[PDB]
Amino acid sequence: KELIEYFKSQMKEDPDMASAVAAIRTLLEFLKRLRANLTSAIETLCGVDSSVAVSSGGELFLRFIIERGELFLRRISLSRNKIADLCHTFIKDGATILTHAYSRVVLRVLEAAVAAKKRFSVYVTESQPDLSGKKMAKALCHLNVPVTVVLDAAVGYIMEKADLVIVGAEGVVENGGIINKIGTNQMAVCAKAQNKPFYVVAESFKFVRLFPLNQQDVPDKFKYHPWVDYTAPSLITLLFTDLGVLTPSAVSDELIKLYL
Amino acid sequence: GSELSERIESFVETLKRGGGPRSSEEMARETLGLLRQIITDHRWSNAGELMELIRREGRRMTAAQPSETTVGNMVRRVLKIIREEYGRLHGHYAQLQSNIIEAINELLVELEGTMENIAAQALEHIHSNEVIMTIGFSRTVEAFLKEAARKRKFHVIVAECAPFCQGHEMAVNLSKAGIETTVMTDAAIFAVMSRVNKVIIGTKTILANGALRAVTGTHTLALAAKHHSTPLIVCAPMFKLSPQFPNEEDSFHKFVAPEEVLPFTEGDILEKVSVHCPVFDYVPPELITLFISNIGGNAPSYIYRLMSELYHPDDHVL
Amino acid sequence: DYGSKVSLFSHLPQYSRQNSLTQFMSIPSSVIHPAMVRLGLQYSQGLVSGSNARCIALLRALQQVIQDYTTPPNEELSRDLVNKLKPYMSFLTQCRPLSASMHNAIKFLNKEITSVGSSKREEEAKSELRAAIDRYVQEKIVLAAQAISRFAYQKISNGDVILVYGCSSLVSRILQEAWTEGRRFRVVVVDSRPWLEGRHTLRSLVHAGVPASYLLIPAASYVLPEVSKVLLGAHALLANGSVMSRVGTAQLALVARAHNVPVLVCCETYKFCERVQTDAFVSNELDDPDDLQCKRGEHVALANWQNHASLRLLNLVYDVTPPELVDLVITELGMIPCSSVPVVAR
Repeated sequence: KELIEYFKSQMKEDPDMASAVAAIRTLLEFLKRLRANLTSAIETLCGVDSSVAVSSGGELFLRFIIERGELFLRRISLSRNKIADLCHTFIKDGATILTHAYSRVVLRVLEAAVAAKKRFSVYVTESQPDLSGKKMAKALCHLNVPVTVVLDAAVGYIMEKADLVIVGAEGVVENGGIINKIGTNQMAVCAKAQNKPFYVVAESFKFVRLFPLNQQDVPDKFKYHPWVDYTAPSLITLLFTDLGVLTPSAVSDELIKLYL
Repeated sequence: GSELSERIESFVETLKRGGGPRSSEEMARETLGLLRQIITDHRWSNAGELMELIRREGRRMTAAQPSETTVGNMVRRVLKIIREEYGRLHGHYAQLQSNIIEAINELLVELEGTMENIAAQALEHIHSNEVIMTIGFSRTVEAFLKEAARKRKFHVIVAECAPFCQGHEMAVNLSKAGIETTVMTDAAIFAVMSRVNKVIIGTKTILANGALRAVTGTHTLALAAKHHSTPLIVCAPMFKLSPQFPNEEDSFHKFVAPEEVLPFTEGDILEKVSVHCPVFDYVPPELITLFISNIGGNAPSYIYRLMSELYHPDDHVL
Repeated sequence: DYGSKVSLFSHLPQYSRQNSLTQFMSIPSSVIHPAMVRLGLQYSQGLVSGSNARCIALLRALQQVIQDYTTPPNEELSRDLVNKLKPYMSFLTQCRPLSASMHNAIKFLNKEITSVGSSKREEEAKSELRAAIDRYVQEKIVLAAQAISRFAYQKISNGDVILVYGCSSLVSRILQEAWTEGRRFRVVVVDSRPWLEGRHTLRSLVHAGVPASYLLIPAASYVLPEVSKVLLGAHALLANGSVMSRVGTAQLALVARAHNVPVLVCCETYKFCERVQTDAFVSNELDDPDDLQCKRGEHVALANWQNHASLRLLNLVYDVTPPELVDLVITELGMIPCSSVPVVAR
């Protein structure tokens, strides 16, 4: 299209951002050079990059919005630091961390914990569909952390050796659940069956107007061998966002206040 | 002032050494009076100076003893009141103090009569010939139970505490009320958890996720209640609300001398045996049914709504 | 009271359908307005049973009374209207216990009356009172139902199997609107003795072309595995998040949870109550025990149940539903979790 070149260039240039961040950059960089065309750009960006984060970021930008556009990304730049500072406290010395996929937010949380003079072990899931657990392990090993990689089928075998579970989230729904990698629901079920804490770390621009009841309520445009799944809010212990620590039952009020 | 400094030092020393007043309401009243005295006889012109002085004093008092939370709650409420008064007067640097004194008086008159409001709801929750199970000594729970005994007759089961048998005083106080109570050891909590229809217990503080920090052994009672599906309802005042999460502080259960558990005259084996005597336990919010407050019974999932209006989020760190 | 009640329900009244109190009343009633006595007779006879229908009838009777009301000399309308309406409410409660909707309506009417200006003319007071009542009825029933139906339409897909219980004017409207929009599905109707109110909605669905099935509540476990979604109505919303509805609802939700079936509850914002309840014993309504008699075979087993001193008949009507068994609650403002109704209601 007329913006896919910018989208691909932005994805290639800097690796720190996310798909939603890249969509936001494309949007406010094309803003200078309106509702209908902005909505069309958001729709085509979501069609090219099938992820709820891109749609959430585009909708939040459209609601928030030239002088007012800088505040959104200036805030979300330090939102990750705020979330890491809030979340690094909950890690104790000698604990075992169980991660599933590769996400920069939990990497920042773990690096803040290790900078706070703490020692812990990390278990990562290899992420069979697209190998990302190996990438996360290779990016975390040079932090002087004893990180090991396990199989997707070994989640239920290492559950008894883990003290707490920390995973990311690509989107938060009204009832308080999350939309994460396909192998996240089984990990949450296993953690619940063994009374293991389940901590979810996510930002504020990943809120969607979705109220799924099961795995069939997720829209087909987001799952596409599905790529994502739905996690019940009853299997989540706590949520760490830039708006402070939130209980699963308190996500609905914050979503209502944020105006999706 | 010299009097202010000496009063602050005396309060800090008496809180750190062995604690102040036994009842939480008296501690809250003393803290509010100390904060009002600090606000009144001090030199300041901008609200920021008063806010930072109050924050420093609250930090010192909290560092004196982390087990208690009433002082921190009072400091947070005073800071929220000061912020709201500044916002009202600005949205004012010489008459705002009168507003602080008026608001402190309003908080005091709302606070000291909390027990009457808590006990005015015993009829709807206690019925005739209903077994009630409780553990420890709680003034609020005692007032809740003794207020409904005039109209209805029921049975109360009291569980003692192994380190300090403070439940026997509650048992005898309820027995001298025409209530027909009974007492037993801590090892029979699950054994008699069959004919109990309702469980009412107190707490020291309420966490930000609806969790509780009650006396030791309450976790077992909550687990037994969940296993037998008997509802567990806790009546606590509004000043026991702490806007904090259990972030692995490891100071949740304060430890005392092992003399209460194992006598010093045991012999030479004391050099090898390691004895721990915790006094508090952690109760997850999933084992709580209802929370009695001055605004009526609230679900354990409604604590964040009260926290959003009680304490400013910028003062959560203090 | 009629008959002998059980020990657990000795604090609740138990009336009879034939013990009408209009016999000891003047035919041209003057102490009680004819509209109120007619409404009480209809309530006792069971002519009106819907939760919204009773409130609509009560508000219509109140409007009729206000229309033909004159102000007493040297007495303000706002200071005496409530005192005059109080005996009417007491008589209506004596005829049949009120519901949450009626309580909310009378509370709103009292608030409106107390706010009437003293200098306002009596005819103006009556006209504005009638207009306010009509606007309240509109915005609280016919504007809320459309929003609830629109919100629930997004949760209905082709091939779904929806299970309903009892009779509800809101669930039926949602189902008919969904069928008219273009959705293709089938409904399951569950009934319980002795009201058997689900036959009304079964007939309504049949005449609308929507396929339906009929079975009793003891056999709900046999049909739940093939049921995709469960739609239930609500009579009142409590302050602790629990839902008060027909007595056959809590066990249905429990069995649905045991079968891993989502449970949806639809209710309006005007049915919220500032009350906390845990069991159906502290607050309930007892109906006529004689309705439990059944014509099975050639005789009735409970024809002379009163002749036995140790025989008791219990006729629970309402019950409470814990929030743990409710997944989604749909109101007129949007879809919300069951554990978040006090935030939006107040």
